[PDB]
Amino acid sequence: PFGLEWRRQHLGKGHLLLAATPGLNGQMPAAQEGAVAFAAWDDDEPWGP
Amino acid sequence: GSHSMRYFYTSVSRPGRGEPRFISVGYVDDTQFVRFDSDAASPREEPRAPWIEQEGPEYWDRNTQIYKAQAQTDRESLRNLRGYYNQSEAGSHTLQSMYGCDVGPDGRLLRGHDQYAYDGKDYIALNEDLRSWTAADTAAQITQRKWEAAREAEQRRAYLEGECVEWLRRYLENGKDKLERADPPKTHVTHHPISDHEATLRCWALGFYPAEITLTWQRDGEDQTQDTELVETRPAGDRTFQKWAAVVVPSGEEQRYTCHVQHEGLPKPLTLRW
Amino acid sequence: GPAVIECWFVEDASGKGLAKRPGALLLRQGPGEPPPRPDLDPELYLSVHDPAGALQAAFRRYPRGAPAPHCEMSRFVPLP
Amino acid sequence: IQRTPKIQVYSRHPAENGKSNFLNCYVSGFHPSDIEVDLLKNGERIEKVEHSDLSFSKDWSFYLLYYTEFTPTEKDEYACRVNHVTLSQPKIVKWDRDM
Ligand SMILES: *[C@@H]1O[C@H](CO)[C@@H](O)[C@H](O)[C@H]1NC(C)=O
Repeated sequence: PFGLEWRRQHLGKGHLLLAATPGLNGQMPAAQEGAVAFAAWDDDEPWGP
Repeated sequence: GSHSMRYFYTSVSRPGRGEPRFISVGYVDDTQFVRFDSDAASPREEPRAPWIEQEGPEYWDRNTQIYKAQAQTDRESLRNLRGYYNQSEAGSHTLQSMYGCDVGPDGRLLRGHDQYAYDGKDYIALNEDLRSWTAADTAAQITQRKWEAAREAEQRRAYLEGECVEWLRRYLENGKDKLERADPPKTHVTHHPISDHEATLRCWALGFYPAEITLTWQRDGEDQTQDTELVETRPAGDRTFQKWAAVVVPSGEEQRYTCHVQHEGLPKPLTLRW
Repeated sequence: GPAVIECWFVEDASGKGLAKRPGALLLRQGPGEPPPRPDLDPELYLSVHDPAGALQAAFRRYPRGAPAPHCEMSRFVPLP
Repeated sequence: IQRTPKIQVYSRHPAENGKSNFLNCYVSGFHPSDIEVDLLKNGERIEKVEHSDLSFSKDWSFYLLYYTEFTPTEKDEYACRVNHVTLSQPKIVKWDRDM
């Protein structure tokens, strides 16, 4: 499992637009501005990369 | 003009109805001159054209034996290909082989052919260069690599450039009366009112041999390729051919349409105006 | 994508017809021994190593819930 | 691969009422080679119908010609009925003196 973070910074103003933890179930902060992410592994093979 | 000689072999399996049926045919310019059929009462290669070079019953018996051997080979190949393609032993499948040579008006080779198809789809064909082969399937590629290792294209090219052309020339010389004739077409234009403001002009070319003809409608002396209906050249049933080409024209403007006919029999192209 | 591709080895030798034998292509060996396949002939079970990665990348994004691809092996002799 | 037959129905000569002629059904470009062909006069099947040997094209298809002697006249309809493995039901193509 991994985490994905999308933030914005501009003119001294920052927002956590999106936080996800694909592969792990938990409560993430609500996404802002109706933003979504395609956060996933491309496959679930037992061995990396 | 341009003549051809083709040999076709076709084996059609008939599950639950006996062994596969084998047919072998030879054509000069789409004119049959030999035919073997296993379903025949007395399986034997039989001439079908008086212009053939008959050489005694011994040659016919030899050809009969050759075609029986080819029948056995084609049965074996049919079973092999049915097994490879994972097909049930209940359906009917066909195996076709075609080899021959095309020759120009001067009697010089143009294109040799040696192809095999399974169920009507190309299986393996000798290319125009007469050196390589085209094979799409894995079995076709196995046989292709076998032949390339064995240098079969060399022998096939030697035959196609040699005995094939010699026999084609001999047949054409023995058959000047039919194989080398040119019947000009009989042409006429018919008018059919198809609507209150449109009609159909149909140009008929009848009784022409060979089958290579060209019919073209021109409006105001220019080609009318748009909406020009055609029918495939068809046999009249007496060694000649028929064809027609139709166009749809505004009523009262038929005077500005010309049918153009090109055929070897015609010394000059014909122009028809209804 | 698939970790193993089932394949049919087609016999090149004449007189064998086109007899097919089972085989497998294990694309990614992965740490540890490969999945034992006593049913397969040891010569037709192939652990594939792809330096260029065209085959691996082709079958790493293979659509999920898709029919198994049709594979066929054969013996090859380099010719001009 | 399977190909449907292509059917043409015509006469050897331009039709003239009261004049003896041949009616031809030319079937071409079908695969496999098993095909049923009948010539119909007013729906009924003509008995004495001849045909040529199965022929072979360079593109792996087959063709046949079915011919029968007839005297065209008005009020008499002629058609060709063809059945092939690629046809759900037999297809009948009508004969027109100008086609
Ligand atoms: C033939 O097809 C059947 C049905 O899918 C399959 O079970 C069988 O393994 C196939 N055989 C070969 C030799 O490919």
